[PDB]
Amino acid sequence: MRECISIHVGQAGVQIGNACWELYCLEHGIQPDGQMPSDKTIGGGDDSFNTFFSETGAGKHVPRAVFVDLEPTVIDEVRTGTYRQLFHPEQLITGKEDAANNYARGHYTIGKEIIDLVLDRIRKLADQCTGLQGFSVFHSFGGGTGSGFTSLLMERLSVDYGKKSKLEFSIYPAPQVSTAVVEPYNSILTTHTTLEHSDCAFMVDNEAIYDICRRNLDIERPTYTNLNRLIGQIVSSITASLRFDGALNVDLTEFQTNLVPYPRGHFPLATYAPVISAEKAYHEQLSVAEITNACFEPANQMVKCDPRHGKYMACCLLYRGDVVPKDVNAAIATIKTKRTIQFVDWCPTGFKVGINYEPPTVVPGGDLAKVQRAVCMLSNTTAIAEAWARLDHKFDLMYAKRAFVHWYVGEGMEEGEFSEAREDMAALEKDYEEVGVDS
Amino acid sequence: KQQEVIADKQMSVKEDLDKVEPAVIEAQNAVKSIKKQHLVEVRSMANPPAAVKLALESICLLLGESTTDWKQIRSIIMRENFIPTIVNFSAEEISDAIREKMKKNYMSNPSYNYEIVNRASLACGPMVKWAIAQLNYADMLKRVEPLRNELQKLEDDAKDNQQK
Amino acid sequence: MREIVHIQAGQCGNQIGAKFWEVISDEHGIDPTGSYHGDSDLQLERINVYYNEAAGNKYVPRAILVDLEPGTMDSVRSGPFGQIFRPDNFVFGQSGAGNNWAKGHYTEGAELVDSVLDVVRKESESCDCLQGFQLTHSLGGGTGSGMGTLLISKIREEYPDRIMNTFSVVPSPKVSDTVVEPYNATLSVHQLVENTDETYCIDNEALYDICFRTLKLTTPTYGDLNHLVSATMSGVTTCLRFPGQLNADLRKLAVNMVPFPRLHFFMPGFAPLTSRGSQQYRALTVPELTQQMFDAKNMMAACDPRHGRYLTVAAVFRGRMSMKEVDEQMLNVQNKNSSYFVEWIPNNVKTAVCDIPPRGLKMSATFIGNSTAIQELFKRISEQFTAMFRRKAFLHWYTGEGMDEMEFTEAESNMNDLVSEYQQYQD
Repeated sequence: MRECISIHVGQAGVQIGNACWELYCLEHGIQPDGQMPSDKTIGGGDDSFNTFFSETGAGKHVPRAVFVDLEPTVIDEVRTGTYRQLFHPEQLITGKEDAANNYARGHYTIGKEIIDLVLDRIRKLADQCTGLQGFSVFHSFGGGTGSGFTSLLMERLSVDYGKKSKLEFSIYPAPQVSTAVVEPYNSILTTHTTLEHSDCAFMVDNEAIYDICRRNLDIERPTYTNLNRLIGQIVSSITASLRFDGALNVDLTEFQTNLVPYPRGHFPLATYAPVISAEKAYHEQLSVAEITNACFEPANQMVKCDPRHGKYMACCLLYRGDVVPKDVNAAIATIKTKRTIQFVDWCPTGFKVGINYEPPTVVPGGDLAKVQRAVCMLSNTTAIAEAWARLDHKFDLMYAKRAFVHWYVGEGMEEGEFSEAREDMAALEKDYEEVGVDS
Repeated sequence: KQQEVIADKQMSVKEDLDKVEPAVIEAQNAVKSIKKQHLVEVRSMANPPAAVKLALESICLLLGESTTDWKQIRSIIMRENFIPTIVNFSAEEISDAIREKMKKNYMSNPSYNYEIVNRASLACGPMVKWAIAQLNYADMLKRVEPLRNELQKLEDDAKDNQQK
Repeated sequence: MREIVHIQAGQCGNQIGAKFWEVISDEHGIDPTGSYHGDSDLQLERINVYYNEAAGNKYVPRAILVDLEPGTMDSVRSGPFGQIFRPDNFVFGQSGAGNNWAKGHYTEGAELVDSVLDVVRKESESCDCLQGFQLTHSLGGGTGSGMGTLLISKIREEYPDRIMNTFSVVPSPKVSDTVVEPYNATLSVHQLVENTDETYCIDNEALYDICFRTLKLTTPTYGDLNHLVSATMSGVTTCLRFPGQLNADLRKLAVNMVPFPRLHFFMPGFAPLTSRGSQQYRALTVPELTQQMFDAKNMMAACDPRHGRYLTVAAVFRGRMSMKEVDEQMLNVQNKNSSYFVEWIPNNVKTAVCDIPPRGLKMSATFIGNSTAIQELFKRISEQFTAMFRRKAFLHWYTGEGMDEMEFTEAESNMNDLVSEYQQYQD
């Protein structure tokens, strides 16, 4: 109650965060400075004067997230137009880049230089953890700061402040799907660090959305800016539904304990229904069965474990928007009673679901628009040996032909660490295989 | 007969040297046959793993330099006279208090073990392998030295008694 | 800010830096008079790439204006874009274009390098924003070769920690026979690769090819061919300092240029154009751009590396386009080439893109490819030697300038190892 503090690291994690901020700002009708003319309109939070009045308020407005970026362009963008009093100039953060796609680079090389100033803001952010609940960290996981800086921070969060829940939203392709043969090499250690120190990760495949953005949504010019705008709509459809209005308004803790019922984090792939060309050009309101069916359209469901297979533990559908109770129970009962889909034989139950009842009130402009019926989906497969098995395979597919661990050690890390982490992924394969054939 | 003592002592010095000498030959050959990328691998690092630092300070202190400083020790492998110094190394010239200080800092040390260093960096591997064999060879050569000099005194007496 | 200082060595090496000056300045809002003309975002920040601000908004060089001789200095100062500011930023003394490699390394280089190195010494530690040094170098006489190899060696001994980029203007690498050059040239090349970090190589006679075919001009003026290269150079340096999530800096550019590090040569080619500098249509779209990247006849350096293995490609774009279209068109042309980049790594091209277009151009880009499979060049310098290595009437000239016979022996060894290396990398 309401939502809770949000940490935005990396350039994707800031543009996603700006997209989400515009969504909260747009439904609200917030004035750029002031002084605001409504009694009172909900949007971020349930006051809107003095602006933002985001649960945090006063002075020169105290912000409810932190953005950290390489270029002044975003600080110029907020200082000149709207959002200007909705942030504070000393917590709108701007630095520089020098870039490497290497684990050792964020862990050591820039990681020992820029740490103490950002640390001091992390220490203060952990002192003033508004909303009470935990840390929402927007990643930044695949690169050299993504791999390196996140691995150092994840431990430091976890050892000092492990009583708090850590929610990590991650943009990253499932292994071997990327054209890059050298892309697993920096990611092998973070993948290993995640084993110990990540209980909760919601993952988007950037390759899956690229294909959806080009073909389902029928966008002529995809670019990064437009993709990150679309993944802000995901983050908003989830979060902005559970903040405080017409919903179950499920807590961070309550969700985490449903996600993770036994040792090692239970990370699902995220998908989203109205990333469809009819919807973008405006079409029918839809019934809860039909929004389901739009969501279960080709390309929108994953092909990873093969579409109907991989032995689902559960799928969890998050029904935003006005809903009828008959319609929703049949919406999740129909797939099960069809029984096209494959589940674990010990547990064919699938009772996992979010039903909420506030509509999106956002104005036409972006790829989201004002609607009655929405859904988002988290898919959990047991037979994930295939992911680990690809990570294992793809590293050696360079490696056997010619050795290529040199650069990841030339930036300052131990040699044996890389391949031991690889060996771990290979033993993980058979652990997630056996649960993938269940009992 | 006269040669009996000379022969004994000579074989005695050689039995000691042969235990360590195929290692020194294997180790010089290790350092010669490196590809030029594995000098850049050990050099590039801004913040080195600690075993890398310990092997690069070890060889630098053995070989010719007084520098503990990461900025100065990493470039010494790109000198044009590095292999000339190693091919024309004199392990005898290395002074006795200093030898035992080197074995104390590097040889005895936990993270200077050959398995812990090649785990850290195989590109440190060739360089640590010379540093170990050499520093051990100066130690065994100096240890056989009192009997090596008594040999060259006996050889000198043995020639002079022959010219008598 | 970047504040890059450009060192310019030998007569074509300055000529190309000259021609850069007049393009980069216009672009970034600096007048012929040194006064303002901007009112665009790079005609405001970005602009401190080569310049600094003073005097009611008149612009002082961070990359100072320098030559050796007064009338050639006079041409740099007459400009149009050398007329900028007050006389402390014009420097000259000595001359160059001497003769004999062994004489140029020792006796004549000793005097020249002292006057030149002392310029840099004051400048180097007085630029605290320096994100790097840019070096346009040519081979003119004994000064651009043997003096020049000393120079690179002497400068990289003073500054091993400072970032360096060498663009080399080279007459087409070893075409037709030579007399007593082959020892001298493999000694120069053996000094090149131990004194050089990052090497881009420009071929004159690939320029002549593109002039007669693409440009459709039958007089191939080299001032104009440098003025075209400068326009493309501008295209690179300015692009990586615009917004755009595929753009990249220092260690990410570096690891990409040499994924296996022993120094290798880097090869310019062309992107969209069916013409430049003449003809109404001069091309702008995603197939036009890629077409020339997957040809073979635009690229620099007469040594044909592409038959042996194609090797890694850096591509740098400026202009509005579908990010996704280029990646679909790149999936097309990379499976015309297949796993023929190297066995070890299928697909081997990485791009860097910005939305904001160039000066009067709508879209343009560059190709910078990579050295594999070039033993043919290192065998061709040895093969052109034999008849004159037998007859040998002119290497006494050289050895009698201070040059020892054993440095030539070592050099032939190094040429033989370089034959090796390329052959190894082809397998």
